[PDB]
Amino acid sequence: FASVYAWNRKRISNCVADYSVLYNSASFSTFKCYGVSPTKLNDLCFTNV
Amino acid sequence: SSTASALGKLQDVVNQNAQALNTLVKQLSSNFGAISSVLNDILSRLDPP
Repeated sequence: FASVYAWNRKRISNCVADYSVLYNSASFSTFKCYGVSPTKLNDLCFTNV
Repeated sequence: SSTASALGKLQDVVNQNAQALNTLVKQLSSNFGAISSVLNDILSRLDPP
């Protein structure tokens, strides 16, 4: 990963990604989300991320 | 038969009633300080707290 003043960007679209297999992973120090309940993430469609 | 605009009172009453009802139904889409102006999506995108 690059430095904070050169934080890396990437665009993501046209996928089929399941966040349940990603949410339950315990290898994360913190997984807190704003304005979106993680458990419902599987039932939404996004223009891009 | 020839000259119109003689029945102003009834037309004004009808116009006032229609205007009141139309603005009442218009007021339904206002944000009112929330994040979205629809009940179903905001219920399907968040948790109760």
